[PDB]
Amino acid sequence: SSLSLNVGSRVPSLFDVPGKWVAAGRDAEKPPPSSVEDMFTSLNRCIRRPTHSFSRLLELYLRVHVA
Amino acid sequence: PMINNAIRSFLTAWDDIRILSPDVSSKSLSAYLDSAVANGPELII
Repeated sequence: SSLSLNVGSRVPSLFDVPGKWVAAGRDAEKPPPSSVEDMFTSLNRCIRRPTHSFSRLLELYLRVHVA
Repeated sequence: PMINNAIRSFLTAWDDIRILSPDVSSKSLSAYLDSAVANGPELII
């Protein structure tokens, strides 16, 4: 906040590592049908959404014309 | 750009220290002077 460029941004601290390890244990666990349908509905909402812009890097990459 | 960040940091460095202060006015002059009134010996009895 003092340098004032980001807020809440992900920086790889060592408290991400128990979050990295424990989430690397439930990935092999079979998900419940509540989690699959929530993953499934988020697909169709992601496809049909009217966000017709790219990411803010590819929108900046396309200024560069290479030949 | 980057040098303006040192400007913005400095002018907000002193402003936060400045607003961390009691209010100065003529009311503080009378409030300080009230402390010198109550410690008065009665002589004219």
